[PDB]
Amino acid sequence: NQALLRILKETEFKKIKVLGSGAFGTVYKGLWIPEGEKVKIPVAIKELREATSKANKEILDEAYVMASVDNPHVCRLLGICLTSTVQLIMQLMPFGCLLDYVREHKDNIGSQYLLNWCVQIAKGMNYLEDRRLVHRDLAARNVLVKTPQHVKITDFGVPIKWMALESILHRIYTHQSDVWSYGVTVWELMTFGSKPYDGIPASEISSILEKGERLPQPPICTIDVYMIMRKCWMIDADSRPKFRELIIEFSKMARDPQRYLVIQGDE
Ligand SMILES: *CCC(=O)Nc1cc(-c2c[nH]c3ncnc(Nc4ccc(CN5C(=O)c6ccccc6C5=O)cc4)c23)ccc1OCCO
Repeated sequence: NQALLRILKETEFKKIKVLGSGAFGTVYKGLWIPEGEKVKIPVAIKELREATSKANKEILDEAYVMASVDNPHVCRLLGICLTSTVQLIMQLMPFGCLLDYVREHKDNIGSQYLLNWCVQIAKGMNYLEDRRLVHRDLAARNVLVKTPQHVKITDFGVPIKWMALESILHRIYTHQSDVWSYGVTVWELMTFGSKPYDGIPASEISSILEKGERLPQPPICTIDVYMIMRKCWMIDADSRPKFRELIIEFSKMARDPQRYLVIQGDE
């Protein structure tokens, strides 16, 4: 349905505070105040940087897809405002991005939380695959925390250190290159937000991968968890797991979390 996407008037939303900013734009915490309603809805508003040159119809075409996603672990576009800039409106995710959440809360994050996040991210990615949507930038920074045990993928619709080798070398992006990025994302979570290949120039990463080197086993990970991660980083894209398999395997591990992760204080 085109009814799934609200075209917002400028009076219908208000930017109140800054949530974050970067080269691509600024995200604000604000309020959606729909006309003819009696409510004020907390939202996040991303204002993209103004472009010197796509056409409004093509933008709306893409926005409709983002408004059509229907899965508890993928963000949905609630509204759009087209002016000199593109502004994207979606529900506020009050706990912020998962990367910063895990860094801030590391001393209080247990194994069942970690494995549940892995399940949820795999479910959202499997949904994108069912919709034939390749993400291209999955990373812990692009998972948002609605509540501590409800997360959602965002930032879809160059991150060399998350990229599959065939994306770096040949600009090939597929669901299987997203699986590589998923493995790096899991590595970020299991290290409580460490930086992959910290301090290594982006242009050196392909030679690391070519030589057969990979991100190291996080101390908390048992062999079965690290083996899943390593399988996501096979050179042969079709030898990597599928997201539907990752759901099954991490769901199994989340049923016995102390078997699969050994966290600070475990015996
Ligand atoms: C990890 C560092 C970080 O990202 N910080 C950071 C957090 C936020 C942030 C905090 N709470 C938020 N709630 C909701 N949304 C955002 N951010 C956000 C991201 C993307 C978009 C644009 N957008 C959509 O609207 C949409 C809809 C469907 C599918 C995909 C998308 C989509 O990508 C809007 C809002 C929250 C904001 C900014 C932050 O810092 C950024 C620079 O590090």
